[PDB]
This record gives sequence, structure tokens and C-alpha cells, in this order.
Amino acid sequence: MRAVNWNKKEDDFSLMFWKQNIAQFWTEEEIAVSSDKNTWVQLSKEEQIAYKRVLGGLTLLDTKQGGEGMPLVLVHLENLQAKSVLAFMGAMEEVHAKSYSHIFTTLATEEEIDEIFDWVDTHPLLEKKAGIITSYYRRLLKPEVTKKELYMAMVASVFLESYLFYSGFFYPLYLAGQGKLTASGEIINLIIRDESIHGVFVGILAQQIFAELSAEDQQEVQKETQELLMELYEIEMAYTEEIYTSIGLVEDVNRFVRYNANKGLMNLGLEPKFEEEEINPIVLNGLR
Amino acid sequence: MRAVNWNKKEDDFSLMFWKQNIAQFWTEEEIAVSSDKNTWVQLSKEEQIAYKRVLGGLTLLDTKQGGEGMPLVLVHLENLQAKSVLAFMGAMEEVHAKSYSHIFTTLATEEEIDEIFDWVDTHPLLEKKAGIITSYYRRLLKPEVTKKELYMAMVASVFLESYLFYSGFFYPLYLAGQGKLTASGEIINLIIRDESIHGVFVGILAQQIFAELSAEDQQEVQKETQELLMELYEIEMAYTEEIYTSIGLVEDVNRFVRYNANKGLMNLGLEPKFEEEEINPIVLNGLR
Ligand SMILES: [Mn+2]
Ligand SMILES: [Mn+2]
Ligand SMILES: [Mn+2]
Ligand SMILES: [Mn+2]
Repeated sequence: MRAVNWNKKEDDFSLMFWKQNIAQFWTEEEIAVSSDKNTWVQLSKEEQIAYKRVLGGLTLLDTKQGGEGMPLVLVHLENLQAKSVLAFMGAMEEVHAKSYSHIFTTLATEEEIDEIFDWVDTHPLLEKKAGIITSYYRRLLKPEVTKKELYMAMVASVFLESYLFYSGFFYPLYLAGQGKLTASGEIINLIIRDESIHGVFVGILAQQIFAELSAEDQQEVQKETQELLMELYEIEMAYTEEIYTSIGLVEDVNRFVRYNANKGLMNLGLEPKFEEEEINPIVLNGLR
Repeated sequence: MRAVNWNKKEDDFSLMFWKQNIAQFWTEEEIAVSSDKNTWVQLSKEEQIAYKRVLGGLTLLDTKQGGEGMPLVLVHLENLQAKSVLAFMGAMEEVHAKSYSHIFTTLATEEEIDEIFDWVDTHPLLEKKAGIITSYYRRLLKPEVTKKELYMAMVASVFLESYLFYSGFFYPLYLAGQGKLTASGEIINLIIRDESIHGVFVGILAQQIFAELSAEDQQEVQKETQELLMELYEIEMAYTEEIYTSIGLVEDVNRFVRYNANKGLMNLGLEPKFEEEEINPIVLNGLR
């Protein structure tokens, strides 16, 4: 049985991603968020509700990526160096999820927080979205998987990392780009710095597997990938309508969703599917 | 679908273990090992071979714990806070495995390193030991597992964390207790600090699951646990004879193995099975 041997490279990229994920290591204790209270209380009721709801959705996605997506993809990898990288990435999803609780503790009462997490658990669109992604992961709960199954789990992972988070990341970035909730915005920026490299790395692994598939299997997973992209898009457009209509930001968020969907596709080596548009300028300042 | 909510405790210990595992975070870049070369050359060929072989064995066990044990146990936990802790522990197993490679790079040529990893992969006792442990993990590759199956995977994990490593940890500690390879000894001590809390934590989870089982299932897994302990003990005694006869340390290592087997049992809430003996005094000096 093989032990991981970093003296003999299994690929040309796992070491650099290992080092970069460690270099980016952080935990929530590093960013105090209490100073956000001064701008939090200046938001309207509708703005506060949107913020809490999107954070709840982000927590759900990170919960599933750390507890299902990364573990079940990594257990089926043959490349032990890449497995190492995915194990660290999965731990960082748990760090991310805990950081959202850290933000909640400053912005809400214990009762309000438990109300948000009940809203998340019972939400039909979040349940549908997370069920679509995790179905690909749970297909891997068997000893022998096909490369089509592993590839599509990696596609689902890239779409979560590079695309599904961004209807939620929009609002902390949009507020931070205006000087509102800037400490929470700093945390979200650390999270995005991690998810960006997560999506790139899993997309590399996916492209490697894709190249080993037969032409027939390649055609099949290309179809599944484009169908999954649009299945998720329909759900995302319903979600943005629900979250952002009250605060007048639906079309801005939809533009941002499409921009990031194109990035997810590019991480998989695929052509963009949505017309190119420039990021919202305030969001861009919030990333600055 | 539920998101992890740290504002509502799911148990009375996962937060403290989360905080402790983060507090203990380290990576190999923090300990330069090159200064060990001066004492490395003072060792004999036989001593160097034993050191490289036991490090190879440790690397194999960490490879399997990070790549199979922690992921497959955590995927089947219902407690999302405990799941978070296990994901971080799994990542640290990959840090540990990489740190052994860092030591190898100082102590051996590239050809010598690849020879050690081939010796690991073909070794019959390491194959048998790792196969026994990972068989329990691989039973979890299905959509739903029984509590008996989960419990026995946790037992296997505690036996790996608290017992199987120690026939290997012995020799770095013994040499460090004599002032030899002290930088590598510092690394091994960081690893041990982590494995100690890994074994305690998984042992708590195991005791919880055990208490949930029917009486018939309890009787079954009690017997299987004691059988497993002694199946592994027989293999460990063969392994220590093989590794340590050349350098005259077999009975010392066997005493240390029994001491740590008792610790694994205690981490599972079980009575010790081996006679009490005090830790070898040289090893004890290597631990401080
Ligand atoms: Mn994340
Ligand atoms: Mn991620
Ligand atoms: Mn370890
Ligand atoms: Mn461990």
C-alpha cells in the first residue's frame, strides 16, 4: 500500500497549490467584527434580512463542501499529493463556515441566529440547490466509481466553488464597497481568496479525468455539465429574485452570477456561456 | 438541509477540540532539519535504516488516516460541529505526512527516498496492518451505514491514532532523548501532540455511538474490538522484531507499544489490557 512521497511528483501543480493553501491559512479570530455594528444598525430592516439570509446560504454551501464534496472526491483520487491538497481545502471550508457564525454573533441575537438557521434548513430553493450538488457527491458512496461519476462530482464542486457562492458573496462585497460592514467584508474576501484557488485546482483535476474518458463518455459528461449549469442558473435566478427584490438589486446580482458562472466554466476548460459584462463597480471596490 | 450553526452547541466538547486543533496548527516550514545531519552521520547504517523504515511506516499510516479514515468517518457523522473538527484533523494528517518527506529530504538522497517508499509499498506487515484498519473505513463506502459499522471504524481510527503509530514514534523519541536528530524529534513531538488529541476526540465520539447501540450490537462490537486489539498486537510484535532486532531495541519498543495500546483502550472508555510499566526513561527525555 502506497504512502504519499513528496520527493517524487505525481503531477506538476499539487505542490504549488499545497503551498498556496497553507500560505493563505487564516482563522476567524484574526478579524474582529464588532466595529461593523456602527454601520449594521444603519441598514434598513430589509437590508439586514437580506444580509443574514445570504450568510445563511453561504454557510450551507460551505457545510456541504467541507463535509461531503471534498471528502468524497478526495477518497477516490489515485494521486496522493492531490488528495492532500483537497483534504486541506475541505478543512478550510469548515473554517469558512465557522467564520460566518462569528459574524452572526456580532450582528444578531441568539434567537435571531437560530431563526436564520431554521430558515435555511426549511428553505425550498436552498434545499433544491444543495440537493442537486450533493447528489453528485453521494453517487461516490460506493467502493468503485466510474470516471464519469468522479468527473461530474468535480464539475459540481467547481460550480459550487466558482459560481453558486456568488449570489451570496455579492451583498457583503456590495456593502463593503460602500464602507459598510467592512470587517465582515474582509472575512468574505479571505473566503473568496480560498474559494478561487479551490475552484481552479478542482477544475485542473477534472480536466485531467476528462482527457482519459472515451469520446462517447466525453460527449455524455459535456451534455450533463451544460445541463447542470442551466439547472443551477434557473435556481439561482429564483433565489436572487427572492433575496434581492426587496432591496432593488436583482439584476445587479444576476450579472454577477453570470460573470462567475463563466469563471467556473473556464476553470473546467470550457467556453463561457453568458455574454461578457463588467462587474458591478461597487462590488469591485469591495474586492479592492 | 442543515448548515453548521456554532451558536447552538451540538455537544459539550466539539468547540473546545476545534479551538485546540487550531491552536496547535503548524507546518513543516517552521522547523529546519538540516542541523540534524551532524548527528545523522554519527549513526550506523543499521540505525539509519531503522529510522528511515519507521518513518516510512508512519507516512503510510498518516496517508491512510488523512485520505480514508477521517473523510469516511466524518461523512457519516450527523453532528456538524464534530464533523468540522474531524475535517481539520484529516488535513493535519496530510501536514504530518508532508513533514516526514521534509525530514527524508535532509537525511537521504532522492534514490534512497524512493527505495524507502518502494519498501513501504511492498512490505507485507505494513500491508497487513494498513489493510486491517482500512477495511473498517472502506465498509463506510455506501449511502447509509449502521451504527455498528461506524463504531468499528472509530475504534480502528483510535487504534491507529493512539497505538499503531507508536512502534514507529519510539525510535525518533529514543534518539532525540539521547540528543540525536533533535530537530526531526521536535517535528515528531508536534505530530504526537496532534495524534494524542485526535485519539481522545474520536474516542469520545466512539463512546457516544456505543451507548446508542442495542445490547446485542454492543456485545458484538465489544468482542470485535478486543479481537482487533490482539490481531494488531500480533502484527506489531512481528513488526518490532523485524525493524529493531538489528539495533537491540525490540523489548523496549514492545513495552512502549503496550503502554500506548492501553492509552487507546482508555480513549475508548475501555479497561487496559496490558500490565502497567513506566515509559522508557530515554523516550521520556525525548518527549520533553
Ligand atoms: Mn469555503
Ligand atoms: Mn472552497
Ligand atoms: Mn498524523
Ligand atoms: Mn491523527
